Amino acid sequence: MIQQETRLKVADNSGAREVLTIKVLGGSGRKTANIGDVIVCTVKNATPGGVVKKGDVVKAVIVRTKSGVRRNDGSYIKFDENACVIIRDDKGPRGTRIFGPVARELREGNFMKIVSLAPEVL
Amino acid sequence: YRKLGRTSDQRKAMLRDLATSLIISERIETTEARAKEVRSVVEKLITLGKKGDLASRRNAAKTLRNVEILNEDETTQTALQKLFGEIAERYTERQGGYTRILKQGPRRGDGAESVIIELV
Amino acid sequence: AVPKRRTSKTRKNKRRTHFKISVPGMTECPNCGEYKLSHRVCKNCGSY
Amino acid sequence: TKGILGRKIGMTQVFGENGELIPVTVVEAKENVVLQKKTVEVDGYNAIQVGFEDKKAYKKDAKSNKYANKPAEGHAKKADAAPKRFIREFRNVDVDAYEVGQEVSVDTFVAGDVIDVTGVSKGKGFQGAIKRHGQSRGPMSHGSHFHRAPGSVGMASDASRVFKGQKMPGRMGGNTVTVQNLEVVQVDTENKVILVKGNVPGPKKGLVEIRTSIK
Amino acid sequence: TNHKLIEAVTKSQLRTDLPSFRPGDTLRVHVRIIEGTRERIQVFEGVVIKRRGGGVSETFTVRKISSGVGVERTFPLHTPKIEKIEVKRRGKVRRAKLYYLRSLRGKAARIQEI
RNA sequence: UUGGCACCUCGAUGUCGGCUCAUCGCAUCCUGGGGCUGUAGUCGGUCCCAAGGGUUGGGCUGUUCGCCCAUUAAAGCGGUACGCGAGCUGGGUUCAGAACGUCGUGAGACAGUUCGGUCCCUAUCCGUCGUGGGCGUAGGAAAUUUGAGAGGAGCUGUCCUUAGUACGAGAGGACCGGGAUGGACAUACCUCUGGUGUACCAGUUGUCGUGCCAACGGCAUAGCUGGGUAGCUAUGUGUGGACGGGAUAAGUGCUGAAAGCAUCUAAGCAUGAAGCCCCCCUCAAGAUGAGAUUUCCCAACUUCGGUUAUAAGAUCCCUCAAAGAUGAUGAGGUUAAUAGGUUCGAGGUGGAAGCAUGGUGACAUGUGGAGCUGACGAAUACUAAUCGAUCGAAGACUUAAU
Ligand SMILES: [Mg+2]
Repeated sequence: MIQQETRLKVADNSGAREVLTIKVLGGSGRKTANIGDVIVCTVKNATPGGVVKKGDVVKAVIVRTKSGVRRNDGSYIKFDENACVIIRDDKGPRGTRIFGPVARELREGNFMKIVSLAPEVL
Repeated sequence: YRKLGRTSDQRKAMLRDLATSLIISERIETTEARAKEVRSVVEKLITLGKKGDLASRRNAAKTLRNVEILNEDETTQTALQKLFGEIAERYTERQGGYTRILKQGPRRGDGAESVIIELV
Repeated sequence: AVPKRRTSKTRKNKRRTHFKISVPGMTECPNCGEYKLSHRVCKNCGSY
Repeated sequence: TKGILGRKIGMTQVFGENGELIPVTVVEAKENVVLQKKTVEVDGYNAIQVGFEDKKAYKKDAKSNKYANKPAEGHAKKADAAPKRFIREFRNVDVDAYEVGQEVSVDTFVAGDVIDVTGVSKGKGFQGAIKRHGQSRGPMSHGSHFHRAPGSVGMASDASRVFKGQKMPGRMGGNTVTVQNLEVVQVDTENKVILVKGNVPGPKKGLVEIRTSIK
Repeated sequence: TNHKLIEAVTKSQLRTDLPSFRPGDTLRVHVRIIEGTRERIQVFEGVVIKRRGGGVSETFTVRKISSGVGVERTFPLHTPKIEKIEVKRRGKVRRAKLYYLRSLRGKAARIQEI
């Protein structure tokens, strides 16, 4: 359950280490977002170098929240930390080296470049 | 379960006091709600007394008060001893019940329903 | 917060038409013949 | 078409084919009997009156609803059936398909039917504005003395009154509620149980009416 | 009967091939994933952290450290999408629910066999 | 709106913002339907019909306003004492303190700033939201109902297909028709995920106690800590706004004269909107117009009922919860499973006490998924619903069919 002013760790090598969510896209009154939802955010901490610099306003897709998702069979998956990946407006990543486990629910949203580039899809 | 107009600790203390007093006297006068609530407590005590084993005695000591009864012939014994030595014997063949409630009219200082709760 | 007018005698006696007590739920005691509260002990005799 | 009366047992879960969690409500529908046939020429409209459960027979000096009184026994003896605790009637059914005294059986429904279930919702008693009507609450700090009150009840001297239906505190729950487009998951003829998908209004052991979806 | 109806209705979808395990054992769960192509099996190996109210509604949870990020996966006990549950090793704990493992990393979260 | 006037109010009609809760208008922000276009299509522009629903979250200011950041189908404009302080706040403003600039010889002053500065009230009436009693509804009752009327809902995005077939130097790129999924909102519910869970299980600190060891009890926020049943719950699970008819608005017409032509109009006949009526949900015969159906009860005195007391049915009183502020509602009162107890479980906790063994000891292992266990499931009259009382019909006239 990611809302605005929520801090998130970024799980790629794009350049951004942390972001804060300005808005959850998808509709008027939309308040929270889970894995597979896209947010607009401002990067708060960045690595020296990389394509994304501190202060940029960027799109990102949520991977592995700690609120977790229910599946149709009644199985739930939860994670240790909220995470996100900066996307290039074609649902494609900016980084090249996605880190950390990734939920399988991203395969539906056509984030196949993110899903294939993750060490573990669950 | 009822609250009896009393906090949790005060209600626990009051219920175990009322249980011990019914055991000592075999019949007491109290309010209807308090009797309806002490019925269960004292009856579970008699259930523990009917088992008679040491763990059950150690468990019934959790609820009874350290009260002393003077029998006849200057015989003296605790409430625990009366529970496990005379009242358990009285109800070895009975499989529940153990208490009876007789409603009496309202008392004067309030309109409270006074009742007699006895042993059976 | 405060009454705007008096309450007339008519209005007052209308409001207190349901301010009453009922007769006790009493029954003759089978053993002693005196009235008692149903489901209570007969205080004159002490039975049942 | 094809309604029935039953009582709610509780909720559970079943695994469908391909294995999906299907939350279900267990409804026990037993001794359903047609007690009357309302007809246009006699009543002005067609319906079937269905009795459900089983009262005990009339007795002298009964003190509760457990025993049928003489009016109810005579009514249920005009058809050949025992007195029933819940009596409803159904308009969506075809009266000619039914016969007085017959037994509305559980397998009139088949898995995959789409149904409407009517119950009386769970009671809540005297409840305030924010729970009874979903209203937001005032600030809990910043010197606020407005926490769970209803807001203004109107305007100023234009109006000089409170309009009807202001959403003020009162007795919540206990209303007739119909949930629409639920589907039966399976029928158990020996246990006389319909498994409906999802949840239905009312407390456990209440009364539910299942009938064919009007949509 | 008005009481067994929950159990009577739900009995047919209770599995009897599940082994016995308790909170604290590391087990491997074989789950049937149906991708777009086929029904390959995938294994979730982790420590049981809790398990819940019985019947078909029974649920258990297994925790693992995937790539430095703790992943918790909870299953219905009788879900037909579990092919097989292997108790890989037994564990000595003193709680029914092992929520305290969520704060620990590394050697802090070790459990003795048997 | 800024004003003008001085008509109500100075033996008081609290003035700005915000919060809470709305309600109405339409000169319509979106969505629905159209005409014209310098409308090729997607985009627009302007005007017409339409008030059903909808109409964002932040940064800065006391701010309304405004600018900005991100969204959105859209972020509409106004009235309701610039709606709402006996509903809330109190940042601005308008007492007493102090200070700056400035003016004054001065006391002091400024709608110039700046820091600080008591927001009272137990609801009588109408009104409103919920709940009871009385009488009526021409006998007395139990249940099932019709629906005169009334309220509620009414929003909308994106993707795929048609289809890149449709306009087309190109760039771009469908109308309609067909599917699939969301956002917000509303309802019901606790199986699942969680929250709580003060008479559930366990660990632990200090101190006092039950003589002592061991085991337990009190108190320290429930002493604290880790879990947690029922109930109650959302952030969790389902479902809903689906169709589809009738009449219309703007509009488009067909036939057709006034006016041997033309003409949607005069006569006549079509078609046409998220709007109107119905459809869907809920309430409802105090609907004094008091309705309907099925069933139950049916005498014996009268000295003429202005009649007892009883039937059918209720209640008092008592055990309770799926219900409840209290009435009420519903489950039951011995020809009985209503509550307690007892027994058996489910779930929870996680391995009792006592012994035995090992260790110097803290402890560990075994006996043994042990012991305990509010509310959930079942059985069982052991305890309490043991005696009894009260209320409750005999069916009015007239007329017509009979
Ligand atoms: Mg005055």
